[PDB]
Amino acid sequence: PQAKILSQAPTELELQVAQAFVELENSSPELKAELRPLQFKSIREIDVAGGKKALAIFVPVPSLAGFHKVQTKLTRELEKKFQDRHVIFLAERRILPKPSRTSRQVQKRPRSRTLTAVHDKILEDLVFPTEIVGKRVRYLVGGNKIQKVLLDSKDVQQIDYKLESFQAVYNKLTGKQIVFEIPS
Amino acid sequence: NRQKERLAKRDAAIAKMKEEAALEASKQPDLKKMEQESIDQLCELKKLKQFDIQPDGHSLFASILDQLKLRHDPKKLDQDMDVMKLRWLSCNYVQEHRDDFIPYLFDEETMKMKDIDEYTKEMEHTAQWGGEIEILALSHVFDCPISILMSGRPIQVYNECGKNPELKLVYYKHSYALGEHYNSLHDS
Amino acid sequence: MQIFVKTLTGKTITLEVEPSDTIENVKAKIQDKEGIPPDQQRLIFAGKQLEDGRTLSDYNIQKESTLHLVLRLRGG
Repeated sequence: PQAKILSQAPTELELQVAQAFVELENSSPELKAELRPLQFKSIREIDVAGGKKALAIFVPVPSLAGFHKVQTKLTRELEKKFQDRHVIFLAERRILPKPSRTSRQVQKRPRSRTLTAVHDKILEDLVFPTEIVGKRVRYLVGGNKIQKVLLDSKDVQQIDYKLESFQAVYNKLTGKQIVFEIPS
Repeated sequence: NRQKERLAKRDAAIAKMKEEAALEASKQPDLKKMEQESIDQLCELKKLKQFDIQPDGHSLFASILDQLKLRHDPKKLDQDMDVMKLRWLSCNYVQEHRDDFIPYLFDEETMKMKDIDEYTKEMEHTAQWGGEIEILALSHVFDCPISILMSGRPIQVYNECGKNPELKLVYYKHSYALGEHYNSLHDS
Repeated sequence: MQIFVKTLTGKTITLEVEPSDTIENVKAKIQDKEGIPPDQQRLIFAGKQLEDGRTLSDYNIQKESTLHLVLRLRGG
């Protein structure tokens, strides 16, 4: 059912993509039961400068390797199913606040739960089939910082049309501006 | 440690249910592999290699433009032409024959009589799938013949009276499980 | 009764049918005469799409009449 693929919060568009999920589940028996165990937490709409909106699908963190196995195929069907759309899968991670001097101690904060760690993780999770080969931060004279991300030149054909979508969703999620470059 | 036991229990449950539905997946047959094998047999018979095209539903215009660029001469071809320009040309050809496009815009599957101007505007200004009638009108306007080869179906030819060279493309319904997808074919 | 069907490619198919034949029967005849599947063809008569589970001549479809056959081919 569409309710099983949704984890907690039901709205209309996640019910629609859950119907698309079960329609891809019953068809294509070569990938059937590879996409069955996984559920997704939430859906987010991102507006980009190109005019084609972005589906940020937030999924549980321990299930992320299961999406990593079949991500290219289900993303291709998801671009086909929804016109003028770009689909991205992210893992909804927990950011724990930095303990100040006055605050009572709540255990020890793990280093995967810091803000910079989860920002680097979702930056990696934006560009899944490519691998990041380097990063830089431009500190401009006006005080603004623009982070430049270098992508490995292999198999960039999957994501080359979606780079400004990545910039828009990263600017919305983190409040930082990034520019992608492909060293050749 | 109750937490590691809970983690192992949920992992074992996920693996067991995955194997249980994998048995039913192995029980079910795959129309995608049969359609791919039939398309490979048809491409070996026609001696032309299929070229991959991009998803999101602009595959029809992009495949038609790629097959026209492969078919027509470089002097006749224009670099300014694009998929959006092809959709605009199809909309202009639909506006050229409004009466023929009006019966084509009404669809029995959609169960409503859509407007020809609204369908042309949706084809030109949005990423919806182009119709077969609009593709045939664009092929007649560009005078390039369109050859469509479908697995398990007879080969179709449209706008063969045009002076430009024939364009070969294949629309496969079972290759993508969500629906039909068009891929350009180039002579090898 | 003999009827004519105009296709999107331009070919005119002459179908020998009856005035009490179903739209699904006409689609099966078109499949046997041209190889086009019945799930991809749409029949239209006098600017109105023919619905399945209906007989001929209910919309004044007589002999030597011209209908339209439209292939969907929605591949994207």
